[PDB]
Amino acid sequence: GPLGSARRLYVGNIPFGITEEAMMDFFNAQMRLGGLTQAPGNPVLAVQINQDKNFAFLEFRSVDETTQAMAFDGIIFQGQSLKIRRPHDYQPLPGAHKLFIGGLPNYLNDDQVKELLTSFGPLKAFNLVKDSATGLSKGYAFCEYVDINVTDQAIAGLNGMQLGDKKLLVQRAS
Amino acid sequence: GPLGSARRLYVGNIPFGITEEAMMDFFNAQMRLGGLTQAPGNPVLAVQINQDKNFAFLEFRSVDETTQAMAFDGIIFQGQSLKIRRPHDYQPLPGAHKLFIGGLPNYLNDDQVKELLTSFGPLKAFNLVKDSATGLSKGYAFCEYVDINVTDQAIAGLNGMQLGDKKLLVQRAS
Repeated sequence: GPLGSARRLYVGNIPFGITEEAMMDFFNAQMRLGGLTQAPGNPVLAVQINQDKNFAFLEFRSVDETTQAMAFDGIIFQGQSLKIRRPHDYQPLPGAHKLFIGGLPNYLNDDQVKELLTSFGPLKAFNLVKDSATGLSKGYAFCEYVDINVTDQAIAGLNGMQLGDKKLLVQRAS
Repeated sequence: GPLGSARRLYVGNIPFGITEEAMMDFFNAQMRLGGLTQAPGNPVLAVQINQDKNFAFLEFRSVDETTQAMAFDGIIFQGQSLKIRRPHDYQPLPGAHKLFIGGLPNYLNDDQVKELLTSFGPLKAFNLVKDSATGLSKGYAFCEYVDINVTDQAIAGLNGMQLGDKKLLVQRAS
């Protein structure tokens, strides 16, 4: 990062003995049949396989086609459900998935509020808004998860839900 | 892995006094004549004959050409009809007996984990998963036994075993 790894994807649980050629042919055919290709020709340019640990990396011709291909997570290939993920070194830009948390009791401190949020997964940023003159909470906070796929799980699990006599609001910041 | 048996065929009812070179020439010529080859050259790499019991094994260069040679069941060699079959340890579904081993103590290394496994018999494949950055065990492994009939003995013996502070999970990887 910040701009590395934008045209590669991790593929796990690949079928044993599968060749780089056959995997490339499979993925290129699915892109066409599923309507995910954005131009004539093949979106996947190359495949690299680690046979010992049963995983591959796909290399795409474009940034947007790499993003679209994530919709194939779970697809069954020769009896195996494939695990499709971003590369470890891929990171979205800072603040891309920032969340606003509203309707918190104002007597709770930072760590007590962080407890509710980290139950869904680790955070890479957090701030509980306070009155700087007195140090007292204003009842709302901002955060961002390390895994951006947890963002929607947190929204689903906490938005519109009861917390005391208050209802929580959890939504994307803006 | 288990694809060694996917490149061999059993041949019964062989005529008296036949040599390994003569049988190798016969099968290469049949494959070329039928158009059952997928590249230039000779598909049969080697032949082993048991004289006392009138059978041989053929070893092939590829998985698909081996499957093609199955069509020669009943073929006539030196006046006699040959019986062509798969080896008794052929695996129709490859990877079916690969095991996942989870819940390992994180300080155990490759040879230590293998010693736990090889009490049930010799292995044909093994790997312990480690973090690439630190070289440190992630606490799970995969393996395959040389004799596939030992697989369920190992699961029954190891699965749920208390191993120091942790409980082992041993199951087919799928």
